Amino acid sequence: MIVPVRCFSCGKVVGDKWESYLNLLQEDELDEGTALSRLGLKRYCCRRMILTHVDLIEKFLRYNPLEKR
Amino acid sequence: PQNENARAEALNLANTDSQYLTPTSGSPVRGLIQDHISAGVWLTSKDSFFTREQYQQYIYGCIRPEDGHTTRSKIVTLPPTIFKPYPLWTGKQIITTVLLNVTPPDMPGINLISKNKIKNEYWGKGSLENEVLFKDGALLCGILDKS
Amino acid sequence: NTLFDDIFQVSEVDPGRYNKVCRIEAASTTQDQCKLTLDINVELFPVAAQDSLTVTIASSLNSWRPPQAGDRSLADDYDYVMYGTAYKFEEVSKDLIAVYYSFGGLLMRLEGNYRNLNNLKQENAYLLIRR
Amino acid sequence: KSLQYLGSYIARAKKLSRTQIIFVASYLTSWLNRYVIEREEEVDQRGGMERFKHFYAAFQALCYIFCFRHNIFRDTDGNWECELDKFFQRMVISKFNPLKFCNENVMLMFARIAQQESVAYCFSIIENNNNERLRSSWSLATRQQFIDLQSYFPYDPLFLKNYKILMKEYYIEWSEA
Amino acid sequence: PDREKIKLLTQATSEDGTSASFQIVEEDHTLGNALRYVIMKNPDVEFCGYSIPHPSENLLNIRIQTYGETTAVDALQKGLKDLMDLCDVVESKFTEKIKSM
Amino acid sequence: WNVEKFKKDFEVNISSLDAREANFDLINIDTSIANAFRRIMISEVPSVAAEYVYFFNNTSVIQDEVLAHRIGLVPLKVDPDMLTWVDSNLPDDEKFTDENTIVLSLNVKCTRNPDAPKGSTDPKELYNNAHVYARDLKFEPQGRQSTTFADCPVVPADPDILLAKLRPGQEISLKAHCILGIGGDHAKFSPVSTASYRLLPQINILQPIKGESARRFQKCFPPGVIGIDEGSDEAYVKDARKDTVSREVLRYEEFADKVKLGRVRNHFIFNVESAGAMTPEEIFFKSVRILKNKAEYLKNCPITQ
Ligand SMILES: [Zn+2]
Repeated sequence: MIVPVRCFSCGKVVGDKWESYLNLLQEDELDEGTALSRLGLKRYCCRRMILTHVDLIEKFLRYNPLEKR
Repeated sequence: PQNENARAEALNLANTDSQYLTPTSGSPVRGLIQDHISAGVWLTSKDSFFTREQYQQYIYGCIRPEDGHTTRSKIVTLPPTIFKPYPLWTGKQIITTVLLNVTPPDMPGINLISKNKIKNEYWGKGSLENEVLFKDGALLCGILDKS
Repeated sequence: NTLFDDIFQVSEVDPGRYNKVCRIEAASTTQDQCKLTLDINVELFPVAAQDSLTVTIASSLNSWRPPQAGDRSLADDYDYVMYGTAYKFEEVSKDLIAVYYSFGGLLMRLEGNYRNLNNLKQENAYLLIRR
Repeated sequence: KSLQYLGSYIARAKKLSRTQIIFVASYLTSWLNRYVIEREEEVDQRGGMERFKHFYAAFQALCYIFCFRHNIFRDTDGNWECELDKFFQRMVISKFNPLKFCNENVMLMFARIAQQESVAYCFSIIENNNNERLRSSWSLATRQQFIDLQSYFPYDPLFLKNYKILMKEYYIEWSEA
Repeated sequence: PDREKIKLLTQATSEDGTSASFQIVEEDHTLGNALRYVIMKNPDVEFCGYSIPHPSENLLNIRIQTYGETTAVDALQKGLKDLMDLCDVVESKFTEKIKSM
Repeated sequence: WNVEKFKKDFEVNISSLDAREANFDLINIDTSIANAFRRIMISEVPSVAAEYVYFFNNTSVIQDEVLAHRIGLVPLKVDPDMLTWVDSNLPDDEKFTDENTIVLSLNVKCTRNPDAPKGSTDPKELYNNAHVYARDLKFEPQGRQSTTFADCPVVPADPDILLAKLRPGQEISLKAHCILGIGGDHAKFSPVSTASYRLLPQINILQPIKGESARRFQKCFPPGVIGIDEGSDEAYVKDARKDTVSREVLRYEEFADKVKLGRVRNHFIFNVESAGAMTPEEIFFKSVRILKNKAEYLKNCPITQ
């Protein structure tokens, strides 16, 4: 749903890396493997976490029962 | 079961242990499968050698002498196959050692001439590894198999 | 005491499908009728064709435990030593005989004249090889 | 259990006569002397020290009895009834090694008192015993019930207000002994 | 003290005590393998191995047999001591290299 | 063997040390012991992490237990030596003390932003406090801690960890108790973003290989591993330490005959990354110490029959 905090296998913090990773792909126009490297994700353990994350939460958030649409 | 008559029956009549042979044709129903067959072909291969340290460790890891099979209250081992330049035991010795520690001591070792599923050609010229030979409880030739 | 020795010359060294063991075929240099087949941990004792190996079978060396301070035995005189069992004897002809040894699975077949192999019994035995 | 009862009773029951007590001591040392004479040979043989529960049980009771009533076992001369001086030592040094297997608190108190009375010297045997311990074997599956059974004394003081007062005429508190 | 940690398995320990089996609670391969490595360096040890009955009971079984100079319990103690000393050597070496780095 | 013989032969090489990761070799040590350190570093070196989370309110889209879980994964920059262990046999009142526990609070409400640049997608300008970060965990000192931790406030090691997201009207309100624990119990306590080793490469060539074979052979290993010498024109090994052991050589038929691939066999190349609380070297030291105490604690326990 939202970025996981740690990599499942490494233990390495990964949750501070989602918003920046998107900005790398978007703004700096890098490919995925270059951007992952720039964020320090070396082990394929860790590259997998950010490479394949689906920010499904951003869908959930569009249904907010506490505001007049 | 809730009373001693039923206990006695479940431990002596319907218990797993007897039921090695089926009553249909009188053949085995219990055996090892998959990993254990593949493992056996490898462990009992002529290419298989073990140092004193490894040999003793394989033995103790599988014997569980702290059981009802106090056939001795001391684990027995064989002398190594290769004495010099370096003490080495073969895989076939691990098997002989196993049987030696779990069969009755007041009773001669098993004698079997059998065959396995792998043709001699697969090992190379002059091989006899298809022939399974147990003499006095020792595996002297052949690998162990699904058969 | 010693039961058999001879100098053999190696014909073939076949690694089969293994990579630590080789099957050796070798003939005696002293008897025209004496030949040998032997599995050897060639990682511990490399052998090539045309090598000449001295091969000794002995009943004892003058139970096993790691070498200690100042242990001396027949093994000292050789490069490669194995312990094993004789498990089959056979008549090959009116004159010649073959004995079969197993060293935890590594097999030896020694064929020779029935007088040349007189001392070999169906017991355990040590095998000693030196280059 | 009886042996615990027996020892607790002799110790506590105020209305007992000197001779009824000596009677129980005379029974116990007698029964004990026989045990050691007929059985010590079985210790270095096959089995464990549990084979001798009953020995320790009786030796406990007798030791316990000596704690509460040692002042009685000195006859007019100043000699010991039942040769307690010579007797205790013999058991203490025996192969059963009572000191190791009986209740710890009694064996300790007996040591203290026995030593004080020139009756026996156990304290080195105790030292040896719990040294060998840090570094004569008994399962402990069943070794505990015994330690449990040897800890209970059915006539240790009462805690019921009235009954206590009523018992006083019939009771020897430790402070009294 | 703590009496529940290590116990003798008296049904596989000989009369002379030159052979014995111990069951240690709360220990797996970590200590077991390291301890048998150390023990086997003791020249009076004739046999030693460890095993783990089951991955689900935290138990470690060590077997020691000696050639008769020391008891099995002795070998366990020398092994344990040897192991402690061995760690010291490592700690000290590592320290020096960090300093010198 | 002998402990002195070991001392003379054992050796350490420190390739790179840093505040987060260490790369170093242990040379001439037995695999059983290298493995011990490795296991211990991952699973038995204590750390501080959130264990109990007390919610007073959470009307976000993320469920309590899940939120609690992530907070537990946040690596707290706390020296575990500054804390004592909790005794889990006491009631809750007695259980948590100023030597036991660290308290974190979290208190966010999301409101709508009036001054949003009309036609905006960014939730920073659309909403106030839409995004909740680990840095938003406030450290609330208890008792003596106002003093003890005055020189080192409790801060997550990775401030920018995304913890939750909200929309107008939703609030989160929680206190967390953070205590000592070990990785073997739960991985949130593991102090590593991983400690592991590899055995050192040994590439030994079984006969000279030169000319066009040398160039070919050289390309089966990463850049810099295999050198081609000028003069003999034959290939030689520059540094095995850069090799990844892909076994690529063994594919090409012409070479599979002429190379054995091995290790300098005990020789362990360790790589230790810290989750952020302690330095690598501290974590490795602590493990070498932990192993020694196991041996020491055991030597001093009486063997019960
Ligand atoms: Zn990862």
